[PDB]
Amino acid sequence: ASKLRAVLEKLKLSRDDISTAAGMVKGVVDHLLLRLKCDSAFRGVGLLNTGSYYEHVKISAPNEFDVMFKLEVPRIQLEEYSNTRAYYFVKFKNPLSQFLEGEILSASKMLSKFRKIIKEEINDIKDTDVIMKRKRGGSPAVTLLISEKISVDITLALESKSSWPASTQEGLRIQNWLSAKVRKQLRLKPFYLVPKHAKEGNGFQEETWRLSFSHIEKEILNNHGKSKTCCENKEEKCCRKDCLKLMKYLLEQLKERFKDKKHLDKFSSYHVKTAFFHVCTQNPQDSQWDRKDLGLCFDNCVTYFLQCLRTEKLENYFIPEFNLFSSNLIDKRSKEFLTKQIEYERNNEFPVFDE
Ligand SMILES: Cc1oncc1/C(O)=C(\C#N)C(=O)Nc1ncc(S(C)(=O)=O)c(-c2cccc(F)c2)n1
Ligand SMILES: Nc1ncnc2c1ncn2[C@@H]1O[C@H](COP(=O)(O)OP(=O)(O)OP(=O)(O)O)[C@@H](O)[C@H]1O
Ligand SMILES: [Mg+2]
Ligand SMILES: [Mg+2]
Ligand SMILES: [Zn+2]
Repeated sequence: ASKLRAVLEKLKLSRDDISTAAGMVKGVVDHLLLRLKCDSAFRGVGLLNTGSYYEHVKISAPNEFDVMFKLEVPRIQLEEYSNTRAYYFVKFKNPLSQFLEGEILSASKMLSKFRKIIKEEINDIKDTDVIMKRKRGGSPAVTLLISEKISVDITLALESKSSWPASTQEGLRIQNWLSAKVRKQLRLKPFYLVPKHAKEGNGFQEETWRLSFSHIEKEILNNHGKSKTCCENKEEKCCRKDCLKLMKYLLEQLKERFKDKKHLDKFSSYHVKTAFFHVCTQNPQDSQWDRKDLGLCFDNCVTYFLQCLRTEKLENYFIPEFNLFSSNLIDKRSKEFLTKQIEYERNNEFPVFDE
């Protein structure tokens, strides 16, 4: 109650920091898109603004932005990699011919050239401080740092206007919440492939791409009620986004405190975002998200997330047979360790939230 409202107040973004950040990001991004379009392989590239900033669920500071540089590949032919449900080979039924490795459009080759053109172009921005960060972790994105403060993740994304792959057939269970008619409209939209590679033993299948529905996630978060006027009037202010912000802060704070020995490195904000969409499906009515039930609604989010950890099950919201919490990705010790830390916080009314 009083305690969670105080935390939400602290996580609010300053209008002044938003104004300055948005100006700086949009200028660097609009420039790189202009420049990339001069390469014959990237002529049709377009921008999509995605992730927590554009979903209005970014917490603490506007210091991390996400953008997709999307490219329509017509006549695209997909082959699921090794029953992974989320990872695919891309084949054709000319423009990208330089990135072919046999019949296969190589994600690694396309990503290397994308990164190379961006790296060359930022070095000829003279008006503004822009560096590229080192290639770190499993991200499909190239990461920039603007004026030593603002991180920008830019992912290449192939756009397919074809029907979503079969692995999404039982995904996006929004019928009871956002309606069947909305599920149908959303599935008529394109889907994206980003250069995140399937695991292969010690290594990776450097050719493979992964499905992305970041654009659908944004549409859902910014149009998130059963009521079309959800959060447009002081009588319909739900706590859905407040719950997701508090879950993000719970995870960020535990990861910071356990930095000494880094037990929580496999966990990411996308784990709490996925878990949150599942609680939305379970609790489809706006009356299950009344501002006056914030503490209960937060508890619903914490308890589902604890069940996900204990059961080692957290389905991708779009691809049900893709388990983000399988032992292939996160070891059992790491899940039991996060379970123990979140139980403690739940049992002591979230001391990690004091200061
Ligand atoms: C940029 C951008 O714009 N739209 C989407 C988009 C975007 O990042 C993705 C898309 N589509 C995407 O898939 N990112 C992603 N995927 C896997 C992973 S991990 C934890 O490695 O498995 C990560 C990731 C890696 C390190 C830190 C971190 F915080 C996240 N990031
Ligand atoms: N493992 C993943 N699988 C699928 N999509 C992912 C994955 N990780 C990130 N994404 C997509 O990329 C977007 C940007 O990811 P990022 O890590 O920046 O998180 P975010 O949602 O922006 O939240 P924050 O940046 O505040 O932690 C996500 O919102 C999601 O659409
Ligand atoms: Mg982000
Ligand atoms: Mg990011
Ligand atoms: Zn609302």
